[PDB]
Amino acid sequence: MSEESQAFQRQLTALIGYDVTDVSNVHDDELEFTRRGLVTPRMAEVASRDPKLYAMHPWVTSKPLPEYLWKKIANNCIFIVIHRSTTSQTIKVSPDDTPGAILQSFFTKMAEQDFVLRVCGRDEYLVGETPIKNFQWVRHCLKNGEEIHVVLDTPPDPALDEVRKEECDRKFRVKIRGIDIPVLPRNTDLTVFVEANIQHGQQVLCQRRTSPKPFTEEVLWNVWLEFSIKIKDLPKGALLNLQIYCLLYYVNLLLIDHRFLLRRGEYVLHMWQISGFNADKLTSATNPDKENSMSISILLDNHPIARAEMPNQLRKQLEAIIATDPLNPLTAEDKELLWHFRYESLKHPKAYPKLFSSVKWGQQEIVAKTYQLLARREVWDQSALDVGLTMQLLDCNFSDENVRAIAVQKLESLEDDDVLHYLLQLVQAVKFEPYHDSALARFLLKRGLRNKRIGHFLFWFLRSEIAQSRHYQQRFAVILEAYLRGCGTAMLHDFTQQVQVIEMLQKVTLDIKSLSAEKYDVSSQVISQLKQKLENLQNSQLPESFRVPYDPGLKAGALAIEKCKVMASKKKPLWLEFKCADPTALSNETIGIIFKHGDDLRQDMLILQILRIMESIWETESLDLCLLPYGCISTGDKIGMIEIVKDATTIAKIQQSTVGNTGAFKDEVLNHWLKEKSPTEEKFQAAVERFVYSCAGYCVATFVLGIGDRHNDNIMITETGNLFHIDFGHERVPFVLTPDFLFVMGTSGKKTSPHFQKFQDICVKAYLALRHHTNLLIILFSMMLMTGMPQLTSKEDIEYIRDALTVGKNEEDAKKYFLDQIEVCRDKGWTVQFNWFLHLV
Ligand SMILES: CS(=O)(=O)N1CCN(Cc2cc3nc(-c4cccc(CO)c4)nc(N4CCOCC4)c3s2)CC1
Repeated sequence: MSEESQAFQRQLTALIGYDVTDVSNVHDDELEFTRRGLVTPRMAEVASRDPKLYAMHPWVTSKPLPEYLWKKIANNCIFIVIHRSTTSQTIKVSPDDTPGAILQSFFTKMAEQDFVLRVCGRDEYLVGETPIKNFQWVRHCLKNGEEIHVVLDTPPDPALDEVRKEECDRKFRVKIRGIDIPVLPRNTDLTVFVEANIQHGQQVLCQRRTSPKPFTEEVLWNVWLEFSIKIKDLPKGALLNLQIYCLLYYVNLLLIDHRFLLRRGEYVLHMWQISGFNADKLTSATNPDKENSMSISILLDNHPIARAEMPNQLRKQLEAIIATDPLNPLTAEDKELLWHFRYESLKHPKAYPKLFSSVKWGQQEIVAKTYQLLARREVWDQSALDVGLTMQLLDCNFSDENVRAIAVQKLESLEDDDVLHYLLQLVQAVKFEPYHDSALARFLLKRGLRNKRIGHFLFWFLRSEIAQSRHYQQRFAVILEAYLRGCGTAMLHDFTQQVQVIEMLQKVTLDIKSLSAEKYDVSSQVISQLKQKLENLQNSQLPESFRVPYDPGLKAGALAIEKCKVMASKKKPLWLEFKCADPTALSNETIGIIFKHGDDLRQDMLILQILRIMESIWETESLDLCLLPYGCISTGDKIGMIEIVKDATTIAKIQQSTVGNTGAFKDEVLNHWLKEKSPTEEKFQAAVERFVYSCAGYCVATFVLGIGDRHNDNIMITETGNLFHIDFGHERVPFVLTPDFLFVMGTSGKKTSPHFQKFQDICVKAYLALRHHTNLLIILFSMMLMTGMPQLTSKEDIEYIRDALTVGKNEEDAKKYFLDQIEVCRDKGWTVQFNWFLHLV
């Protein structure tokens, strides 16, 4: 290698937070073979990307402008405001105009074309052949009552993005030699055995057990477990899953390796413990903690895989199976039906997930017939893209690489607008891949190299997982390293700045927790220590400026130390505020960020992103629900950052006004609060209208996800009427519609009014509109639980969103379901709100 060629790698190791060159925790060479594998997909994407459009990364959509934004143009004329140091003219522009064309109506409208329209305040450009209607920044301004302010400066140089030069019919059998752990102690002595499973996509093909033996710190069986499955009948992606019961430990081993070879030889595998189903259970990884883990010891000593029309009455039996939801379990009779009529099931793309479940993967001849099936893929290829259907095929139920590859194909037709909607969940879906190198891993590599925005979020998603998941940190680390070797030095410099900042502040965050009592109030001495510490960073430590991880447009600047504080409450988070580092910004307002150790922010990332998916769904049906799904990025273990929505107060603090007698509650307070923060009555009626959409928006979304039983403390509202929930980390009421919310709507329990008629309307409008995407939400929710929670019931927890999206029902019945739910919040009123307080003391 070279001298500075190793300084590059230690730069990579610091942005990843993991050493990919390490081999202390591998029993073969898959990860290093996957570093080499991905060089090609990287150099292909890097080489065929437009340098100019990659530097400016225009954020752009092909979808139609919604109905609720075409009304904000009653005139077919939109207002842009081009700038230059001081002076700045206003240019009249029809929505169908184009970046090039609105420089033609500027220079010619005065009485050389190597200038560019950058946005005031941000690293966001309006460029490339697209209508201004079809730029996201523009749509964001039209949606807010804001006006499009734009500065005119020289394009960023592609030079700064330059990437550096790179560099048998025998049955299967396994001897369980024995297990071994340095120290086990609990209290009483029990017995112990080892269970061995040939597993393919959460489907046991075959299972044998050892005799039991007394659980000493070394148990030796020296026993062959002879299976029934033949070596030829083993499918690629099958896992030998070794588990210990007395269920205390587990570990997996791909029986067929990344090079198609059958697995052979001696293996001492270090095992994962079970904390007192999920995606950690499927991992080919081994416990890196060698000094404290249990270890199994085994031996393989066993290469491979080298007309007629239906009676109308069965067809209806088959169609009814195909109509059902992704969780409705398939009977043996259902599966045999799907499979006997493979070719008719193949005419329906929605049948695919259920059809490839009906395959017996533990038979060689039937897999080979399945590959014959996939070969004539004329209807699947021609069909319209279904994201939920595609996602279904990338979940834990499918480990066949070609089943999974036909799904990733469908994804390649997604534009960047849609990739960013599902990026986090596609990254979590890499946990379900049997092999480190996979079509999905390379799809993400490709899409983040092609677009800096996707590239940026791909970084923080991968880095989130690497930092807090031993089960998948090695794999993701190899994926991330591939990305950082191709994103170009402009972005590598950007990431280095961000990683430096957030490691400075998480230092300050955890150092502040300790000094303050476990819980009581805030020391005067602690507010002194926070100021001193941030004045000691501000000077000779902190970057002049850093990109805001959750909003990569905004470049934060120096700290506004006067407005920074420790937060009086839940695990001493840092309320930090920053100056904006761009001097063409049209505002003196600060970038607010909270830094919190304590809560599992991965869970918030996940709920917030589903919230953004529900916003885009409502886009397809001309509905806006005013949701404020703010930025939140997990950066490590029970730690991360959060976006501070400006001018927002907690609904509980609005009721603490005076006294707040450990739980006094009063109906009319919210409405009076909304009129104080309104200078006019005109802006107050604009706030109530905002509260009707926002309250309705979080009401529906929260019922669907089953996170609607919440304290007033975890629900906020802006000075301008926009309600929103916060903090999604882990008698009943389906959602929060307290009597105070209804008094804004002009209704005090068991009555109706014009504003409440609007709310009821908007709710069912939103509830029916989400049900048109039932399969999407069921499958995202199911995946959310598997990759983003503790241990869960792979039937029972998911079954909520079935009953909540009232599956199998007609539209009328559904409207009734949700309207009953409103009348449960109006029957109980303050009962459940009051109930928080009572438990405590
Ligand atoms: C005395 S005090 O210190 O001045 N004071 C007391 C009252 N609080 C209330 C708040 C609590 C809270 N919690 C989270 C949070 C917590 C965990 C996870 C998540 C992520 O989903 C968000 N996020 C918040 N946001 C700030 C506004 O923008 C939205 C985010 C808030 S605001 C302000 C601080």
